[PDB]
Amino acid sequence: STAGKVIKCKAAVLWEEKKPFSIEEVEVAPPKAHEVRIKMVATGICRSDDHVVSGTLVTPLPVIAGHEAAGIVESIGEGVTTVRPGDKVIPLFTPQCGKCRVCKHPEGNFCLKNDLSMPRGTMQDGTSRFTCRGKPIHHFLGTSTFSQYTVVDEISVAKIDAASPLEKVCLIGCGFSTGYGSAVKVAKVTQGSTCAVFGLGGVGLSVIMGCKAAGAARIIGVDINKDKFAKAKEVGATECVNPQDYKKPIQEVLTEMSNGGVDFSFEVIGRLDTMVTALSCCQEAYGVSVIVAVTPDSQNLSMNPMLLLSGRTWKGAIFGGFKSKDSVPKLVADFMAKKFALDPLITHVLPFEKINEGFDLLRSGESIRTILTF
Amino acid sequence: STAGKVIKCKAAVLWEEKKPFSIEEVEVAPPKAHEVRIKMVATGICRSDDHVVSGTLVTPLPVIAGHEAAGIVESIGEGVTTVRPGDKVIPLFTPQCGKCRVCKHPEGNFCLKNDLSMPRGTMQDGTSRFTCRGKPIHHFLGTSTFSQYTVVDEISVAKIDAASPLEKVCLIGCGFSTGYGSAVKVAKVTQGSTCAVFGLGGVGLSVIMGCKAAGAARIIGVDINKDKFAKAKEVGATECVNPQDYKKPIQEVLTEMSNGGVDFSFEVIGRLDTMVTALSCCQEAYGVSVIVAVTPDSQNLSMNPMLLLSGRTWKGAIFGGFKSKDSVPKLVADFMAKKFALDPLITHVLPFEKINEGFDLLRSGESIRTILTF
Ligand SMILES: [Zn+2]
Ligand SMILES: [Zn+2]
Ligand SMILES: [Zn+2]
Ligand SMILES: [Zn+2]
Repeated sequence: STAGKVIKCKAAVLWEEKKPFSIEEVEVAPPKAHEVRIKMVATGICRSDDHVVSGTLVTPLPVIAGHEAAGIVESIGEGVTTVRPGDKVIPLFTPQCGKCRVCKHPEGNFCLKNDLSMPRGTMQDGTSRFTCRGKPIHHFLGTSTFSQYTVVDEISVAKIDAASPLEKVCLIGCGFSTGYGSAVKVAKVTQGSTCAVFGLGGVGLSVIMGCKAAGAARIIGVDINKDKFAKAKEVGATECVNPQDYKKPIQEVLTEMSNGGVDFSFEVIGRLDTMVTALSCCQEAYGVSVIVAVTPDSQNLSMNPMLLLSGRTWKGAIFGGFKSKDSVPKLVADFMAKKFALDPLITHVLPFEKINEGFDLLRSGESIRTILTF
Repeated sequence: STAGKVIKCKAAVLWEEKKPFSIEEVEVAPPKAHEVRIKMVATGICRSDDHVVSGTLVTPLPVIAGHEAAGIVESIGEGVTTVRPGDKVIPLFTPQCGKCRVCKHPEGNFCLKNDLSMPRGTMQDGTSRFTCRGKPIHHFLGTSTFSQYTVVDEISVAKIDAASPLEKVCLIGCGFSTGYGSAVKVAKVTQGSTCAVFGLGGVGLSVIMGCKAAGAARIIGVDINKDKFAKAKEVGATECVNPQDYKKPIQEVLTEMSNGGVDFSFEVIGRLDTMVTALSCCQEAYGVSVIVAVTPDSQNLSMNPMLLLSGRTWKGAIFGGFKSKDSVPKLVADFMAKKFALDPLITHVLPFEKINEGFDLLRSGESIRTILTF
């Protein structure tokens, strides 16, 4: 009744930069070969989506943003073997084609088929499945979750547990996995270790959860906003420090606190100065610092290579270093097995149509995570 | 006949900055508890020693420099158990006390007992064993190899094969191990991988040897001086590239050559701009770049954290990441077992008294490595 034909539905369309999202009636074309049309159930509002709005993250416009979500497959194109109609799925903004050098590399996850490096805003075949009043609308990171229905390439979708709560597990689409993975996959936090987390937002909390799951003895939360501390401690933080409370530089305070420097530090703010501070606070001989965020309007940080010569390791990653398709299902399984809680991260839930309001909450910073429901 | 009493000998003393080395008659006091007096046999002239001269590497003056050497133990102080009189040894500028957090850490080697971070220019007990005309002379990195005899703390000396050629294995004291280790221990080069080595001096060649021993399929030597290419190829380089031959930036050339970016890159020059270039040329998703050198007159490099967010790893190390005392003996064993050749690195051999001449060769750059013999 719906398969093989165009679907008329609503979607949040961004027509121009620095403009509010426009709830428009759009036409979502049927999935071609190796494609998957998905009926959205829930989608999170991530800072990256906002970067598209402010023109910070350059991608073709008009566009249907959104990359953190979960839904139900309504139909599949010819050749699709990984998912079936009715399956609960999560779109992967970072694809896993499984064929490129990166997918075949044991340490890589940034699939060369990504639309992040040089954004085209289309399906893998160079075209779009979206039209508004006969006018073509671009895709976003092969996901475009700000729509009641979306069409994604098979390499950009993962089948998850059929009994999982999509209003919660949608965070696995970006926020949670990014933070959690930075701790568990990128840094590879060891038991009894001391960790320092800069920035206690949603991703920051997820990093803490990862350090906790990894068995870190100490997890020091760092944030200039004291209101973020309670949640941080609730999710795993042993201590919380505010740089504004001190007269001496924060890396100095952290070095003293950890008697020589922390084992693992994470920068989850995307600020040039704290990235350097995060690196500097980890132990000089074996300290590991992970870059979990950087603003799209790329500016250069200033740093002394001496910090690295002593023995430190500096590394970053997208999607917490997780090979998307392989990891997402297992992360949902862990959530289903009660291995971790996602509720502490959800601070607001609004119906999809109030998308602009959800962004006001994001921009104001009073929201850890707003989830849009369909 | 010599043990327990002061030894009168010659040493190259640096009285002031930017001054030539002064061959002076000095008094080397007998080794106290857990100390070792060594009769020097050979010592290399490393750029770091020159940094002491130009005041770049700040350490107390007057001083007896030199940290890359090999010799014979003439006597030991009470409590010494690792070496005995007559033993062939190599002083360790990077100590291995085996007790501090770093020594006990599986990834650390920069022993907290080092005199590099905050130079005191003395023995571990805060005093000196050197006097020239009744005037106290400082030590250097717990080694001071520019003397016919030196006294070092037990944690700063390693016993090596009694049949090894000290005129050659002395390179294990710094140069060779630093380069070799950066490839074999820090970067952990894998078989069939593609490597890029910036700077083809002694340490640069040693990195190549490490990549070769690690089974790298491609080892691209990079240097603006073509005269360094032959030796590079001789030791393992598959290709040699000169940045002055090209119109486009070098990281671009290297990215194209390696079809997407190299697996491992090493900066062995100590230049802020090439460090960034070296990082940028390794693959974005799983590339590893190693900082093998940085000038003591620390200046900040400028870099975009985006290079790291994609998945790259940036790391540096001292003494090639080798836990000094444990590694040195095994490296000599490997040399003795013919696992690698040290001769290609030795370009000049001069008697100890012509030390200043050896530095002229170093400063002019016409020398890969000058070895001083006693
Ligand atoms: Zn996101
Ligand atoms: Zn791929
Ligand atoms: Zn040296
Ligand atoms: Zn130690």
